[PDB]
Amino acid sequence: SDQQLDCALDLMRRLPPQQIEKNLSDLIDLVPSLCEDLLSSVDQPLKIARDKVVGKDYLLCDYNRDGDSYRSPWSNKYDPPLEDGAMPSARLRKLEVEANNAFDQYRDLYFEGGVSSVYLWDLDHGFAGVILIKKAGDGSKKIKGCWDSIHVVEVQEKSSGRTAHYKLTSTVMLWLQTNKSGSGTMNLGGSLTRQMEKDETVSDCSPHIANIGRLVEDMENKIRSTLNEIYFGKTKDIVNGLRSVQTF
Amino acid sequence: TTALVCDNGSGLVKAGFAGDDAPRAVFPSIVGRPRHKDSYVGDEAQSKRGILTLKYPIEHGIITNWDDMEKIWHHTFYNELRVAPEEHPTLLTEAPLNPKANREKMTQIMFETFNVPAMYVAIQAVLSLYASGRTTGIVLDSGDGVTHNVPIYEGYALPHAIMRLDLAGRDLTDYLMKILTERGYSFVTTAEREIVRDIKEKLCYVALDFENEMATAASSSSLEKSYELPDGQVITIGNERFRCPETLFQPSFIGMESAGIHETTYNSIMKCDIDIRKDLYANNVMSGGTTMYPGIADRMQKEITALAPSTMKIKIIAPPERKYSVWIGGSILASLSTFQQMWITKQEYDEAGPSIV
Amino acid sequence: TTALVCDNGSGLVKAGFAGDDAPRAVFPSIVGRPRKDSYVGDEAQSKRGILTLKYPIEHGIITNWDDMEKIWHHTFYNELRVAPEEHPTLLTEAPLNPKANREKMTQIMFETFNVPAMYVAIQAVLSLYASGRTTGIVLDSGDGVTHNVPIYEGYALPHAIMRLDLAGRDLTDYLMKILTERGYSFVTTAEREIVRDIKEKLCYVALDFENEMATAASSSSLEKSYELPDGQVITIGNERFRCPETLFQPSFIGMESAGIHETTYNSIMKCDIDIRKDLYANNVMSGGTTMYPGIADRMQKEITALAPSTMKIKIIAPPERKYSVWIGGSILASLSTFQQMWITKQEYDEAGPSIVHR
Amino acid sequence: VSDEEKVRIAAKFITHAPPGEFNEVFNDVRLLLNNDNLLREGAAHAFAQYNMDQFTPVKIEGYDDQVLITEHGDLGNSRFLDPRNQISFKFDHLRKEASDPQPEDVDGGLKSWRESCDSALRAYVKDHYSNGFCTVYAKTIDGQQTIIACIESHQFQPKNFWNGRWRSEWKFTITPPSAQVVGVLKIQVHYYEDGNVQLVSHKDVQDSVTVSNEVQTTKEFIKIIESAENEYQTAISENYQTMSDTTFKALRRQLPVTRTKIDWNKILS
Amino acid sequence: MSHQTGIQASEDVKEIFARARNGKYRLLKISIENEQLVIGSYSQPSDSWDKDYDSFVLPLLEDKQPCYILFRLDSQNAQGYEWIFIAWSPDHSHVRQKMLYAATRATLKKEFGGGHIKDEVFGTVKEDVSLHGYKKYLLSQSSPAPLTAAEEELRQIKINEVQTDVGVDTKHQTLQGVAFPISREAFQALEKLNNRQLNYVQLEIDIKNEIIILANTTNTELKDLPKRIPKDSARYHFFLYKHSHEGDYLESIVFIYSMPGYTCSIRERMLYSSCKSRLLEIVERQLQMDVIRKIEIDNGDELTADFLYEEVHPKQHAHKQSFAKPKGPAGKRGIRRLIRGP
Ligand SMILES: Nc1ncnc2c1ncn2[C@@H]1O[C@H](COP(=O)(O)OP(=O)(O)O)[C@@H](O)[C@H]1O
Ligand SMILES: Nc1ncnc2c1ncn2[C@@H]1O[C@H](COP(=O)(O)OP(=O)(O)O)[C@@H](O)[C@H]1O
Ligand SMILES: [Ca+2]
Ligand SMILES: [Ca+2]
Repeated sequence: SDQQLDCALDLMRRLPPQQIEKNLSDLIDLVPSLCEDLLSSVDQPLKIARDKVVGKDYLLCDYNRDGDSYRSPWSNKYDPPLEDGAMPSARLRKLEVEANNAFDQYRDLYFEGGVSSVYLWDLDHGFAGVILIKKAGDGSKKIKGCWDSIHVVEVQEKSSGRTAHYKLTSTVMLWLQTNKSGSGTMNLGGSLTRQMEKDETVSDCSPHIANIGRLVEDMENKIRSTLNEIYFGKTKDIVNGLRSVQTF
Repeated sequence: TTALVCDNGSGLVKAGFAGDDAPRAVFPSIVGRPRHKDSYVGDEAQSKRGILTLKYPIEHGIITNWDDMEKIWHHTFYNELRVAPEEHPTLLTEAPLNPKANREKMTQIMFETFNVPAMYVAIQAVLSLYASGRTTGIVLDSGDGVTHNVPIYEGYALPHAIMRLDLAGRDLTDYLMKILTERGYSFVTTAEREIVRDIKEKLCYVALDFENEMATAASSSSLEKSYELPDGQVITIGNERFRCPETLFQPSFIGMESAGIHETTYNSIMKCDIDIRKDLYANNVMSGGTTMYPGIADRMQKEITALAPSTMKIKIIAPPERKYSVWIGGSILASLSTFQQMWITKQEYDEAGPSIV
Repeated sequence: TTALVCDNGSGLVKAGFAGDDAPRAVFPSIVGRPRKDSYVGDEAQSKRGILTLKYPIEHGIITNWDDMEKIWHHTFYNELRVAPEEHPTLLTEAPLNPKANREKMTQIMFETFNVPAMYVAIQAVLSLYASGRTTGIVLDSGDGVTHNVPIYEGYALPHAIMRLDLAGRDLTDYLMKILTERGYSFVTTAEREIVRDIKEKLCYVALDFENEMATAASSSSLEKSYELPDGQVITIGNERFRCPETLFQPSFIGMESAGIHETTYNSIMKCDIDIRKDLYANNVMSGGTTMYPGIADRMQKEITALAPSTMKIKIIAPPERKYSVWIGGSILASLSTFQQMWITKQEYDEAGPSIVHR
Repeated sequence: VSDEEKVRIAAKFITHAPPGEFNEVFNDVRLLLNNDNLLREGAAHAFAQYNMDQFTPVKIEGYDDQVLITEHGDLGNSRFLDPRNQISFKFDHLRKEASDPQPEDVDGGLKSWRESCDSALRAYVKDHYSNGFCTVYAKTIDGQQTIIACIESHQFQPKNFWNGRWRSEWKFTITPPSAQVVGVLKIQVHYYEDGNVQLVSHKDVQDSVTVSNEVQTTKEFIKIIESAENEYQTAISENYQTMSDTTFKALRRQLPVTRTKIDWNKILS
Repeated sequence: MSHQTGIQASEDVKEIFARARNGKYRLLKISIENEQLVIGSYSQPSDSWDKDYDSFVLPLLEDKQPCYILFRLDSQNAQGYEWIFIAWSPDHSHVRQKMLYAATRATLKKEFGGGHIKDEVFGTVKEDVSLHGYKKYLLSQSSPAPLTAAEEELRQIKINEVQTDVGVDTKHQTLQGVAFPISREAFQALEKLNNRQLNYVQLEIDIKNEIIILANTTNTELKDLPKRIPKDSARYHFFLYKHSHEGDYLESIVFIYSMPGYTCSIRERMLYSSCKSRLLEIVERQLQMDVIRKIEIDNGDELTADFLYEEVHPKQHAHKQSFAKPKGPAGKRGIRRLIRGP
């Protein structure tokens, strides 16, 4: 029911985002009727699989999923294997390997670690894609943390190739935890979802992965800035509103 | 007796007499002490820079070097304004989020060493806003060494929403030096920095669209201007006219981890309560010299409209006089008879104590 | 077949073949035309008074393209004696070399000289890699320009690069001045060459300048003797540690700029904060005029003076450094596995002028 | 899909409701179950526990100040205790309302220590809390006299989309010539304008107080509370900075090490 | 990918890397040989990483031959076990070897997987890469980083600024008000408005005589209100907005600061902004006038009935509209399921 779906979405809005997967599991348990509809409207933390063919790690979402088997961008084959799960269009797989390498460079320059994946697919005309980044924290007890990025881009490619209209919905799930002597424990974390629309010049010098990469980079810089300067800043201000060091 | 207005700028001090339409004297806020002729302050320190060593007491807007700032005020009073401080009341300007200890020490210097008959300290951004004709709005103050986003609702600045950007005209001048030198010219000496600052002020401008104007720079010599040097040798300035102030919107050009002024205005508005944002968006007043690039108001309107809700009405107010509006408003206030009654007289400083201001 | 590497310096071109241990040909990168259209190199220097001399790679960047073409043609056909159509050519480029400049030298290798394959390396990165390092700060002090290049995992940090326009040519021109002031005359071109030889054989950087000057004023200990081509012995002493001292006091030649120690400190402190401690311990010298005795020991002193007392500071001065840029390039171009990385004529023909960076 | 597990799912959602958002997540779980009796029966203790864990302040008619609902104030039958005025009341958890105030004698006979601590603490709260309340209990747990000071402060701005709460609990036992002071401080902030961000923080403090008489020991105890809480809050404000520039930096950079936004055409070849 | 030799990995090292990511080995030694990256000596874990290190690593380090050493710590991360990547390049080696081993470092690192390496050590002497040296590398991470003098002045500004941020001052967040005398005529008109005798009072400032005077009191209804706001001068307005809000009728007064634009001198629009604080003080404190809204318009035509109603009684926040995601993979075959993992 629509009203129960709105309630489910609000309840997700209010609950802490550190434990989204437990919350989603129990929420589908409460009303299993709306499992699918809810899963479309909510984003989950990305999961890391190992590709045994190549020996390294790829990311899991609902676009590299056919049935209960997940395709790897690196071997192009599903785990566990499948007789005929849908596979990328012939032109599109080469763009996928290109974009995977490109966003791997992006990932190493900004994150200095973690794993990344890109899965694209044909539309009516033009195409769509997902860019998934998963970085963990290894600093210490004082630096526990996790960053998850899901970028869903749709490129309604105009037939001429002169210009392409790009849409992208970006979503960040992150949480930091500090464990210092002075501040005690601090679990500062949230989720933001912002979307940009823009059509930029496509050329042989600037293909789709160029324009899309610039879009993803700009949006991530903006979301991380907005997270730190507005949300975390506002929570800091609220704390000092609650209590004052200086006597009144 | 007429009063003194002193704008303690990050790079440029602006002093004059109350009621004037423009500062009687403007000079760089540098102190020059022999490296290792006691003291030389202002244009003198620039003149004899080799023998001297440079110090920037207000480089970021907050006074950190009191011994040198006292010299700067001595230069202001005695050498530029040519007046006796004891016989002239003095309005000083305050940086946004100036500490209380800072203002108390400023007051103390004025009363105990310069013996001013009375003095008052006013916030820069609020003076500019008031001079712009409103008491609610968000101010962008971009000077020499600091840029501030200051939201004000009904006369009160909201300190939580105040944003500091450490990029301004100094950095823009240096980046222009760099990109000209990369073009093939040579601007690496201080004398050449002065010339390049003039090139900036007279030939730079903010592009409405950056990528389109890069394309138009490649396409034609339409956006190319010429600047004659003191040598008489003429140089051609190309896209670098607008690539330079573009650093205000993309700090990564000068290699800076920060947001562009549009993004910081947006952040500063969002640090405010939802009820007042409608009034902040529709009252963007710009102040300070680094906001004089032709085409920044339209650029900022475009960018902020992009960052804002569709419904929202955004207005950018760029007064023609903004380069000195801070001082100007101050002058006007200090010219009023009723105003100086509120100022703290010298006699009131000692029995009440330094805590009054 | 064989490939060749070409280091285009602010004053000296170093050319030769990949796999060689050193550049086979080293000639001045000067072009001269009257007031054949021109001579190039050693030819053009001898005829200094009658001609007008122009440096194409003034301060590492190719300013004048016609003269650069004449220098390159001189390299292949006279100094090296090879057919460009039958050899892949690696070229070096300076720090902050603009993108259009790169495109153009690619053009010329393919359009004008019809080279089969080519590659453009960064001098600072080759010099760093040749020391076994991928992160460090390179001091590249050559003929006409000196650079401070911080490099992290093989990538220069563009906003921290520093560029002094005082270098070896200036040091020769200043040693010449003070030698004149002693009573000597070094007016003709041969005598100018002699002054270069004196600089390169007998000059040295002092540990403390004032103490060394006071020593020289009271003693005859620091006076090495030099022999002229006729056989006359001239004695120079005080000058040996005052000529390269200009690298640390640029006021000697009138420049307002800071010394190479101050520019290393500034360049390190313009980098990201995480990187700085590593940059202090990986200071690599990679120029011709980093060959003076004592310059490494002096750099250690000045930088530890400028830097926090906690800091560990190391200056690496490879004995092979004078031609490291070339040596590096050689080792790279001499690799079968490096053959694939070359762009090729056919690929450039299809791609166009902007293929190089990519 | 056991209904007995459905109610504990619903209860778990509720005990994790952000401060100032109890009614909202409650209405949500109520419309999801749509088994109102099943929810009222099977989640009653969850409501009570949420109220006692969040230090809900409540006003009793005719009584200045408000009283905190804590585990220490529990008396059974959904009735709680106001120790300051020596009464007790029926307290409805769902609507959080106070009814049936009746005087109730509490034995144990340590009134002066509780009264000294309550005076001093409620004076302190006015100095350091804009909207703070405090409740001081005195008990004899395991045969030893213990004072439990509780402090609550909160701001709910649902229109501006943020709520925030501060809980403080400080226990010390009357034993001469010295006694152990334990404290736990918790802050929770929810900001959900166009996303969801939470700050959850807590800190445990151990100190030592020197007990003699009421007047002096309460002063030293309040000094301990004051300095420790100020230190916690100052450390949080500084931590925001250290995280913004250093801890966050680990997860993702503001710019890569080159300080240059990366060129995409260069990589793609 | 910066100036890479192009030396790739022998398939043997691909195999051994695949096995090393299963925690199989304590140590891989990688050397370059005949244009190829190849294994040298691999070892299996015996004791703790602490105790293996000094005996497993140091004797594999040749005096004048660079090499790569991957050492498996007993820590772990998301990808799996965590490694130390040590780059051995003694500076007395032959420059050919130094070049190859420096210009294949990044390629090997990417070949192994950047996620599995938590520390990269570069040593030229044994003291740099011994166990003691690795401990000191970690300690050097625990060291404070070198800042410039300007970099630290800005931090001082930051911390004192954060103290100012949390302070409770308010007085020095404005410039103090300017008190121009109000005229007896203007004061009396404000009084007659507060007692609902008039419905409009227009105040104007005498800039020369520095007093605020009464300009107007004309009968003004909602439709005629725009005709009250001049086009050439700034002014103060008090107006009786008679309106209907949510079923009940209110007579409520609005204060309007009208300021047309650069038609006003900086002197005029400065004084008008500076006198508002004190004027409204006199109005609300001395006459107990209930002013429900303070509006700042620049043109009188802005004052539609909808405008006045929207400024006085504001609407709820309009929530952001969203465009829809792509259609997704076509013929996906499968109900969406959670990827949860215990
Ligand atoms: N017409 C102009 N166009 C662009 N920039 C300017 C112009 N005039 C001055 N500037 C820049 O503004 C700076 C000083 O502005 P100002 O606001 O007085 O600084 P401060 O706030 O430090 O007093 C100068 O460094 C100069 O680079
Ligand atoms: N042994 C030496 N001592 C001092 N200077 C030297 C020595 N050998 C060469 N030089 C100087 O190095 C300079 C050229 O070095 P190089 O790195 O080739 O310059 P560029 O980088 O411009 O090609 C010349 O000025 C030369 O005098
Ligand atoms: Ca200023
Ligand atoms: Ca060179």
